[PDB]
Amino acid sequence: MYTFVVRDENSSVYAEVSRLLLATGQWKRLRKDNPRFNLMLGERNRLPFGRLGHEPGLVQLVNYYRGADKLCRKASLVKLIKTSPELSESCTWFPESYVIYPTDEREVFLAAYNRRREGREGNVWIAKSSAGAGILISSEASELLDFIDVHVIQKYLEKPLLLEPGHRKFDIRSWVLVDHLYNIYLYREGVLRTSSEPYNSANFQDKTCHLTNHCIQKEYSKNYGRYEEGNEMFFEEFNQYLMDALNTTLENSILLQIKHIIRSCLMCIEPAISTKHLHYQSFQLFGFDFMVDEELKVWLIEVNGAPACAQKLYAELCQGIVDVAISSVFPLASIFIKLHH
Amino acid sequence: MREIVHIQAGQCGNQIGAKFWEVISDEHGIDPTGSYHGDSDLQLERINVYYNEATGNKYVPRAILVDLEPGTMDSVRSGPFGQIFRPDNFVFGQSGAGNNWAKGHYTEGAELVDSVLDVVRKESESCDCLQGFQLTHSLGGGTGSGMGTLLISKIREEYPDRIMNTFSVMPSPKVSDTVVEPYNATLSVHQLVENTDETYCIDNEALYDICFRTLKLTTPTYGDLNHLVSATMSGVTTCLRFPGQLNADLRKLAVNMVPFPRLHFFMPGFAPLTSQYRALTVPELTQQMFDSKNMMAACDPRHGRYLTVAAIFRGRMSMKEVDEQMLNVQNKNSSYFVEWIPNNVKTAVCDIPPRGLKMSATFIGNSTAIQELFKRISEQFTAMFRRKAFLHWYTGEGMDEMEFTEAESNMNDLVSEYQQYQD
Amino acid sequence: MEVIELNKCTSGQSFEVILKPPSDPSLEEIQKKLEAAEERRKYQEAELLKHLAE
Amino acid sequence: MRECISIHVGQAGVQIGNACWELYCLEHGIQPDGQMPSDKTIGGGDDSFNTFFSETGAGKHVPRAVFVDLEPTVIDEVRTGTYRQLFHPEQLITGKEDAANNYARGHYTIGKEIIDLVLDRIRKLADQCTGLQGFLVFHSFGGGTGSGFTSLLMERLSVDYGKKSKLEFSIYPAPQVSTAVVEPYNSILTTHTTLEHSDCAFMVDNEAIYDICRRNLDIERPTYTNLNRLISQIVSSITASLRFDGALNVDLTEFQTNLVPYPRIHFPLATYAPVISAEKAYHEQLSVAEITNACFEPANQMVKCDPRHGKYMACCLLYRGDVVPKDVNAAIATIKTKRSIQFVDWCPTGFKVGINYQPPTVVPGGDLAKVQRAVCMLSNTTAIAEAWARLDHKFDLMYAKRAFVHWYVGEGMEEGEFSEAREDMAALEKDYEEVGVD
Ligand SMILES: Nc1nc2c(ncn2[C@@H]2O[C@H](COP(=O)(O)OP(=O)(O)OP(=O)(O)O)[C@@H](O)[C@H]2O)c(=O)[nH]1
Ligand SMILES: Nc1ncnc2c1ncn2[C@@H]1O[C@H](COP(=O)(O)OP(=O)(O)CP(=O)(O)O)[C@@H](O)[C@H]1O
Ligand SMILES: Nc1nc2c(ncn2[C@@H]2O[C@H](COP(=O)(O)OP(=O)(O)O)[C@@H](O)[C@H]2O)c(=O)[nH]1
Ligand SMILES: [Ca+2]
Ligand SMILES: [Ca+2]
Ligand SMILES: [Ca+2]
Ligand SMILES: [Mg+2]
Ligand SMILES: [Mg+2]
Ligand SMILES: [Mg+2]
Repeated sequence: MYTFVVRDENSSVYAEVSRLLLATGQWKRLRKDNPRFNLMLGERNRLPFGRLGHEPGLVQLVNYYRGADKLCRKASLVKLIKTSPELSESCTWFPESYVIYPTDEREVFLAAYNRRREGREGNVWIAKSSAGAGILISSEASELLDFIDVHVIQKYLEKPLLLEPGHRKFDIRSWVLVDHLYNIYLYREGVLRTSSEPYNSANFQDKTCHLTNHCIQKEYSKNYGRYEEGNEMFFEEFNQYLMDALNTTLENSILLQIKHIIRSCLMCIEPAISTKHLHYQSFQLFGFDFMVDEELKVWLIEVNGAPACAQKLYAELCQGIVDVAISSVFPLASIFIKLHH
Repeated sequence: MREIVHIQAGQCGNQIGAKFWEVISDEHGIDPTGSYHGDSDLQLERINVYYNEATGNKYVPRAILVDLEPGTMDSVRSGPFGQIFRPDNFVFGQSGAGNNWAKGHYTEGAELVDSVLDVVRKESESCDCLQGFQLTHSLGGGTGSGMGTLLISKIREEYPDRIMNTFSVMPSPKVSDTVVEPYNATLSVHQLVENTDETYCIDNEALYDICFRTLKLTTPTYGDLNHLVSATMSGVTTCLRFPGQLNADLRKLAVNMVPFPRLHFFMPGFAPLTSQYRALTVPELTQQMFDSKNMMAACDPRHGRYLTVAAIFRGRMSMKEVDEQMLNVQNKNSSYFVEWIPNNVKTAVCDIPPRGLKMSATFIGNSTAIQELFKRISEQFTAMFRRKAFLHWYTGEGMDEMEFTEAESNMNDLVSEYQQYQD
Repeated sequence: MEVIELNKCTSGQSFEVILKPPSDPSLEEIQKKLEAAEERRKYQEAELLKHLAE
Repeated sequence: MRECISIHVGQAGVQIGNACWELYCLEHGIQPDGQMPSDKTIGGGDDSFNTFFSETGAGKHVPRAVFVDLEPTVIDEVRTGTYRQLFHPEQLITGKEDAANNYARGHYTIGKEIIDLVLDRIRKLADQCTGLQGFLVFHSFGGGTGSGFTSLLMERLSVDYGKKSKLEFSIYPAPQVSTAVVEPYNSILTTHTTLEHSDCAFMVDNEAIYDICRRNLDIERPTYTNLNRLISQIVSSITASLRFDGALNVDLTEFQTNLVPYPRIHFPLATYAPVISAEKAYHEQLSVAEITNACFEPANQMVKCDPRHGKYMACCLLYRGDVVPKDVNAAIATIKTKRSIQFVDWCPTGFKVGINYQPPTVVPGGDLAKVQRAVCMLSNTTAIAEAWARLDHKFDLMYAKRAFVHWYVGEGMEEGEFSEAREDMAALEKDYEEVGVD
């Protein structure tokens, strides 16, 4: 008989994991502030890691990796990619980005902006922050900085891969689970969050065709759900399209770069967040978001530390969390691809 | 040399107290004549907590025997270990108390209390470091209940900075001598709420049920009931009579067990309770120890919450496995332990087991479910008081109905206080 | 790494390694608090004895 | 040569002190009768070991120590123990009834009655010092005497010896061996009234020592003897520089200079390695790099916490045994690349190293095996604040209901001191987060 607590009522993923644990007849849910728990489904902000692993006779496990915010924050991610030799400034799968405060990189961001100005190359950039829904897509630097007045500005992928029919944009969300042993498990089932509006490179003011967000597409797009239900195209349909349209597979053209990017990011911070010899153990579910350009190159946009799953996949994924992440530590009485390292 | 002064008052107090000294005297190797004939120095290392060392290397119990009738005390002086008591420590009258709290507290008892205090003073004056006092008595009678609480009040006045500890037998209609027992118990409980630091609530109803249901005794006698109390008293005082770190004296016990001054009424439990040569594993001791059927208060712990718990394991056993099982009980049923008192369960171990057992476990719980015991008494009290039934026995001794109304309100207050900490 | 302040003796040696450069109450007051606490005790005891006297 | 006086308060401090002074004698070659054959200057001298020992005309080396307990059972064992001949009766001070795990009882009620006697016995040893550095105070957090009487002693010592330094060796409460539910109360009360008066405190969490004993020594149910022997090893590593020839941490002032740039933040984290069970005949002797790498494993720290999620303000390495500077720097280079070591911007990223060639001494028959080389790391990291958070949380849980508060109020202590002490701990936690977080 195992015990667990719930400290994030707004967690759609672990609300299902909690329901599954109880349905096993071998897990007992306690009060949120009862310390004698085996498993903590902790909160997102100010989770007290310092109070974990001090209960004699209790193997305690938490569903978050302390220090993983370095990877799941706009400015943190940029700083971690530029200042880490394992990733280096020469990182070829991350868009050229800069951190600007309303340290600061105002003079560095403009240096590369003038070089592209004279070069006549695509000089469209995007500025975003970790408190967004609000973003600004402009080709003039003066408008980007006046808008910010912490933020980060990176090159806007001007030539993205466009699905047909539709001539539209999209992004790929990958769910990755890391257990207490730091095994990297990539969920087989991904989702393409597509824009139902044709990509118009002339005007960036109308962000319905540029932002593939599920909320922005259901509020500012008239063709929501026209091509696929909920602007969500799963891997089966996307794979067949790439075979019919480009004579290639999702595994070869895209999935190899995604698996590479996932390893590199999680392997980089491993020494800083691993709980191998720690008095408590950690696991965490991550949400990676990629962009695919017209040349079938994959780019990393950001990593979400508290991601939500797709409706159809909630059941399968949540059951997989219990199997490899929870039951592996507390045994009772594959849908993942193990990224070895 | 933290000495404890023992007092036993009334029929029940002296019959239970006599068995207690018979039990612990055997554990420490002392014979009925006061001579030591043991085989372990652990028996003597703290023998002075309860015994005085006399001439010729004789150990004399630091006990004072009090009663308003000579009957029961003549039985003790003629009992097995009757010769071991200090003759000067027998203080008794001739009239009795007629199961009347007023007689023991205001009339008959008042005439005799000064004599008892003179004996207590003599015992305390020769104490190197007096911890306090422990009183055995019932609350249903007249002497132990009425005079016992009078003694406690006068002892506190003369020794305000000493711990007051009592073993108090609560009345039950199942094992009842007279109908006025709820009256006497209600009046005594208020005295205990104010003037004791630790009170082990021993319910004659629980003792009977255990003897009948568990021990399989069809016609339980008081002797059978006193076997349970005798073994329980030895268990709860193990940490006081043998070398140890946890709850080794009365004050440190009180500091660990009493988070609020008035909520100092404990539920004691004992394990095993066999009807007998089988070995009992550490997991088995722990489960029985926490099972309500082994509780002496007749209160369901699952109806309340544990403020604090003191566990004592006796015998040669895996102290590692003891830690494991104890942590297992708390972690398995953490909902029954208040979360605003972290680590409120303390566990001690004593190598010397009780007579006739390879290993045992004594449970001491401060549970809010003890309110069930006080509610029970309060209902029985009110059933008669609403008709002023049997009051003339008390008004004839000078008492006024107001004192009953106040005792009634004091009791219900205590019940309310327990209820506020159960939510 | 920079090693500095190397001191050696028969029983050992010490040194420093730099990986990177950077980027009371008086006795009177105490006596008052100690005696102030003893006063609150005496007051609490006197009240108890007054209660017992009633 | 400047003398140091050790003060052992309460059961924990007395028993730990008894273990340390036993270890000191084995290290300095002092027999149980106080004789020191290797000492050629009879009846005096200003050697390094004289900072902890005085010398009688008869050649006995008497520890500059004082034992204080409000109950005699613990100090009585020292009066009849193996090293009973070292101490004279004036050094052992005992009462009748202890503080009953009640801070207010040790500080106000009972402490007030014995504070002048202890100070008088301390003045005796001080009068025998040509140049007193200060004091090393051993005590527990949870005990009524260790917490209550210690804070009253630290208050007065600042009055009588204002210019002297004071270091603590404090035992953090752990439920696996604790004896009182109110130990969080006593811990926070004593930390509040002792903070201004302590220049540097080494916290030892019984939980960490307990697990190290079970994990690395194979002790199923460790005892105070097991814990104290391991603790005295750590203490010996920290005080060795005061007792032996050397140039690092040679006086008490240097401890504060090398480890405490921020006065309130004066709780360095101690890590020790290796801890090897003597119950195994052969064990691969660890190297300088291996034991140095172990200094960054939480499993070896005196307080379980994660220094990765904090910042360093200073870090010392105290080596004992076969260690040459070349190997230390080679081990630091490797560790610096693999480990996550972050210093505060206003502090240099470096390590003060100290090496004593005499390898660690183990009590004959104990549980710790002899090793060719050992290290104790003293790192002032903000991560140690995790221990304050744990303590403060339990305090908040009980104090919200005023549980057990009546025991303290009944001894003359006012309820306001509880919240006052808690607000002080709240400020302390805020200081740590400012320094070590962004
Ligand atoms: N490491 C270690 N901890 C100890 C030792 N003795 C007691 N403790 C711890 O100290 C705390 C209790 O404080 P004590 O030192 O025993 O109490 P005290 O200082 O004698 O004060 P009193 O309440 O008057 O007895 C508990 O948390 C124990 O775990 C010891 O020998 N070694
Ligand atoms: N450098 C870039 N090039 C092209 N498109 C970009 C881009 N950066 C962001 N976008 C677009 O912006 C959208 C959302 O951006 P982003 O992921 O940074 O914000 P967000 O954190 O609010 C969404 P989520 O938290 O669900 O991942 C993406 O769907 C992507 O299409
Ligand atoms: N357990 C137990 N209870 C007793 C014994 N004798 C009396 N009682 C209980 O005590 C109450 C009567 O009090 P008693 O001690 O006889 O009156 P007293 O002599 O005036 O103090 C009743 O509730 C009885 O059930 C006994 O030997 N054992
Ligand atoms: Ca008369
Ligand atoms: Ca000399
Ligand atoms: Ca000072
Ligand atoms: Mg986001
Ligand atoms: Mg009777
Ligand atoms: Mg003590």
